[PDB]
Amino acid sequence: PRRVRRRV
Amino acid sequence: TVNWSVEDIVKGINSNNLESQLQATQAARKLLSREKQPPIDNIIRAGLIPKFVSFLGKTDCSPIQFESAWALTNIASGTSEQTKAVVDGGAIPAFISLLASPHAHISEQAVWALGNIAGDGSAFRDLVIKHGAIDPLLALLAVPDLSTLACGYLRNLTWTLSNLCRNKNPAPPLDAVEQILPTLVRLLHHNDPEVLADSCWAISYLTDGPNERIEMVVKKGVVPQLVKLLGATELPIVTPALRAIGNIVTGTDEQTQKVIDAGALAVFPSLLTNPKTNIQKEATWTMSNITAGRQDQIQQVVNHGLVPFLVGVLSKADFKTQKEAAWAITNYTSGGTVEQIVYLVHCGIIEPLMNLLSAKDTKIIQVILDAISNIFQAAEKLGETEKLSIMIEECGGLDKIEALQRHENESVYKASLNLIEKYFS
Repeated sequence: PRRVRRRV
Repeated sequence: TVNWSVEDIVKGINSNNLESQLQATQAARKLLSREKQPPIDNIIRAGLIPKFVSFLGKTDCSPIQFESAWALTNIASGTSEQTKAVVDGGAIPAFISLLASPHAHISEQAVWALGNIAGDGSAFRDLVIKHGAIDPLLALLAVPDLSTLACGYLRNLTWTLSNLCRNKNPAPPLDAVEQILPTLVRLLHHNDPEVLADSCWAISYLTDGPNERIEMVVKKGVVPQLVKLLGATELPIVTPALRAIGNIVTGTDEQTQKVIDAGALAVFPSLLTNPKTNIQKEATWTMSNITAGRQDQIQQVVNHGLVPFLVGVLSKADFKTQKEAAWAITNYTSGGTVEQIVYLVHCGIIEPLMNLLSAKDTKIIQVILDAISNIFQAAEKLGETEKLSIMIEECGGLDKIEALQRHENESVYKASLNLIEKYFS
């Protein structure tokens, strides 16, 4: 599993 | 710059007018920032990633550094293939250079972008490390008091550092972990709930490995702080704190002892009755790796009144929690004294044990049959096997044990018959 965050 | 077409963004970025490029890049950022289906693949297929990466180095136009950093961050938040496209465009060294930017909102975006890249997996994590990201990242946290840093800024740095601690096969380089750990310990004592949660996640990753990895964490003295965070009211803190404590007690008995010495057992009445299923499951899993230790450690579990709580979760809980409880009992009966095993029966372990032989799970049956044998073995050294046989019969356990002579799996039926011919015959 991957741990990424999009900035909205 | 709201709702441009991708084609309009391309003509702006190809204009070789720096200001036209800035406005097109901002337009792309806003496209990539929308909730519904950001057109990441369209942006990639338009060939814009190398242009964005080139814009990261335009130190005399800081707005286009920020807009392209934000745009690339959101591309890197997509699929593994979309993160790969960002890496393939040379973004890693460019983002690391941006960590030295005098503009806090720009270095923050670089921190975020590298966190996304590292968060893809161990290969990109180690590649980010090889490009030298750790020294500039840690330098941003070299202040006497973390409280003087901006809240969002500090949270992004903590999250990215935790991604550098994340993943196995392989685990992060030993020397990278040693380099990061002192800063992690400091974030683990900070008073912001989100920093604490991500710090605990990082510690939970670092303790998810062999005993040497666990030792690295334990010798920094973080266990007492982990135990304190175990008692926090915020579920996003308790969850990683409990996972870290659970990982540590998979190590040696001396490592497990540090958890006990720090007072962790006093939190487990709450954890083993916690309303969130996963907390109960992970607390019972942790207990099973403590009852697998030395008899003086089993005795600490007894002294803290935790056997009735194990009887409780065995009696009623989510089935996955009940299976961890079964393991905890077998480990307890395997290593415990006769006195300790007697106490277990006196607390009422037999009936909820028997009821779980009804379960459509072959290995929990194996686990329970093992525990019954271990309890009988202690009953023979007392000459009290008849009293136990009566107990097992009175609650319907004998009916279930004999039904399992009919069981498909091989050592379920062999073990169930050995029980009956040895104690019920």
